[PDB]
Amino acid sequence: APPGKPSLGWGERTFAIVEVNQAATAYNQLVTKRDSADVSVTWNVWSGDPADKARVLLNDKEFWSGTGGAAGSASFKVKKGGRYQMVVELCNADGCSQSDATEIIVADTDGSHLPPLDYNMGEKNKPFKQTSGKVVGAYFVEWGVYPRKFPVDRVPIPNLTHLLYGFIPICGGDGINDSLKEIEGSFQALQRSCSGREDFKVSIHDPWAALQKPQKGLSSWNEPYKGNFGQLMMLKQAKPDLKILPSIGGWTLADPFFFFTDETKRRRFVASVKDFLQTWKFFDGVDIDWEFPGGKGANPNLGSPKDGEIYVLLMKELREMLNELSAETGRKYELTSAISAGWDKIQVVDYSAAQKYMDHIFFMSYDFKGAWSNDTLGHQASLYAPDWNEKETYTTDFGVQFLLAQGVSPKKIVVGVAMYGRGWTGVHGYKDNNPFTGNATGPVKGTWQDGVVDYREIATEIAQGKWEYHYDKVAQAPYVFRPATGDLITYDDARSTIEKGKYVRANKLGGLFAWEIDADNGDILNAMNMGLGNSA
Ligand SMILES: *[C@@H]1O[C@H](CO)[C@@H](O)[C@H](O)[C@H]1NC(C)=O
Ligand SMILES: *[C@@H]1O[C@H](CO)[C@@H](O)[C@H](O)[C@H]1NC(C)=O
Repeated sequence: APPGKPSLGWGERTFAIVEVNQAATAYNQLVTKRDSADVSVTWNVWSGDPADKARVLLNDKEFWSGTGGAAGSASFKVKKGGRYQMVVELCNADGCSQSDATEIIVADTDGSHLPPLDYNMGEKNKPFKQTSGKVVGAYFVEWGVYPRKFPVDRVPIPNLTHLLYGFIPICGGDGINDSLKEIEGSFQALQRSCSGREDFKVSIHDPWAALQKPQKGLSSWNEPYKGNFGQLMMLKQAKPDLKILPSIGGWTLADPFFFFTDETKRRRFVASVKDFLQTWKFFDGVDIDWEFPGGKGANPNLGSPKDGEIYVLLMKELREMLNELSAETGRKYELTSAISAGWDKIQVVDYSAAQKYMDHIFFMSYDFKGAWSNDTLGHQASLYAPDWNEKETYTTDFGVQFLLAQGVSPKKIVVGVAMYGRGWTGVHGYKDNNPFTGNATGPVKGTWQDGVVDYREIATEIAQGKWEYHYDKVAQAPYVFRPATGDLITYDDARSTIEKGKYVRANKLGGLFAWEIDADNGDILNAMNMGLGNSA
């Protein structure tokens, strides 16, 4: 005659290892990284021996032992998230009794409590299989969920191996992150998020988009993690082998890096990064987009020859930080970086020395030519130099060789692909029907900001005959031209992306990567894995 069947009393059945204040605007008030979740039960058997023994069972393995007996309560620690079956067991001299199981959710940024992401392969995306063994990466921007309507559930995930999340900002006010003042509302936004937080620690530029904004699958009022991070958690559960990296910096956010000559700040940075990774477990390492060591970035008042040395010390300590994290986590972390393809910026850093600590070098072989000049027109992301300009040194090919010349091993170089277009308007005074010899009166009409056009748009407008398509066979780069208004646009397409693929394969490079994922209709990513020799 075992004791009576226990009846649990209702308490909340959702707990969080990492807690998120779904109503905060600062980062310190937003997230609490805890080491374990506190789970509490309350049960009751009417008229029972209170000296009976009692156990709480999560998925039929024991988590708590006591007496309880009749009308009892138990609290305990759980260190790994998931969806559990909770049972309270009573025990006397004859046998045991169990209660009807109830499901609880221990949430963790692991994604353990979540189902796999439900993704979309819309548009011209065809499913591939990562048989190449080569890197196929793409950038996902944080702000892409507002007027772009590109949530994480729209990423064609079977066609990537790595995924870069842009961007992770670094705390700091006046002087430290002045580059954000160029973009409306951004500086004020970071300052809100970094309020009460020491400068030179990592944070989140937009807490709403990252963790609070309701997207597909995460609409509930009681979802601990939502937004982009929420869906990124659902992604590691769809494709566990898909590397998801956080990108720190970028063009308008790289300003604080120039202060890392200071031992004190660089150690505080690396520290906050370590916690950042423990706080957000779906990440698989660190990506550093310092633009650029030495200068020539957004801020004209920042830069130093000594920057090249601090770049090599930052990666040495970041690697060590990840090493002693692998120790504790038992996991592997990738350390990567997006560097310039300009030889004048490559010079500053000894990448042959930095490569010891790194895995992947995202060679930004794009943005060579743009609307920031009226009379220097050219190819933005061409492979080689054009016929009319043989001594062009800002090409994909030249930069790679220049980087290889340092002593960098080719397996670590990941060539960049442009999923967008840089353009001009009012091109005039050109010769031989070659618009690049002409000059422009301004930037072309842009998709979001003028001077930049999404490939999605370009491809559509070509099929409507609103453009003239030309392909430079020598430089391996397409462009479109409208003789009337004098509009000229540089970009990458299917053809040139394949040739970047052949180049990587022939020269035994690392693979390809694209900026940005939402500017594609599926044609360039397809060219990316056909060119790298993937399977369909
Ligand atoms: C291009 O030309 C227009 C008018 O000639 C001028 O307003 C603009 O500042 C120029 N842009 C650059 C980058 O020189
Ligand atoms: C374009 O601008 C440059 C500026 O130095 C000038 O030398 C050149 O003649 C211009 N080309 C035309 C076709 O006006």
